[PDB]
Amino acid sequence: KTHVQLSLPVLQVRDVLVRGFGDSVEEVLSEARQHLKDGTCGLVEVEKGVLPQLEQPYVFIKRSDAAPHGHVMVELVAELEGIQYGRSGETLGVLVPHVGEIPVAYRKVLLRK
Ligand SMILES: Brc1ccc(-c2nnn[nH]2)cc1
Repeated sequence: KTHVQLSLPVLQVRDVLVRGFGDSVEEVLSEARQHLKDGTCGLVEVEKGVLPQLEQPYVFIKRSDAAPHGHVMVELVAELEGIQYGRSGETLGVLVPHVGEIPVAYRKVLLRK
C-alpha cells in the first residue's frame, strides 16, 4: 500500500532520549521510515525552542492534502542548515526515535511510504 495508517506517540522534547535519526538527509529519511514501519517512531510538536533542543538533520511530517478515518495525510520532509528536501504542507511535528518515553497524546496520520 502507498499509505499506512499510524498512531504516533507525541513526546515532550525534554523527555526525548535519542534526539535525531542520524547524520545526513538521506540517512534520517531512511531511519525515519524504518522506525515508522517498526512502530518505534515518536512525534514532537514544534514550538519556540524545540528544534534547537533536537539534532539536525530534522525529519518533519507535513500535511500532504486537506483526512481518511480521522488520519491526516502526511509525507516526510528533511531539513539541514535551513534547506528542505521535499516540498509539502504545514508541519504536524518533528519525528524522533521512540525508546519508551511516555507520550502526552497520539497523532493519527496516514503516511505516504
Ligand atoms: Br514509512 C513506512 C511505514 C510502514 C511501512 C510498512 N511496510 N510494511 N508494513 N508497514 C513501510 C514504510
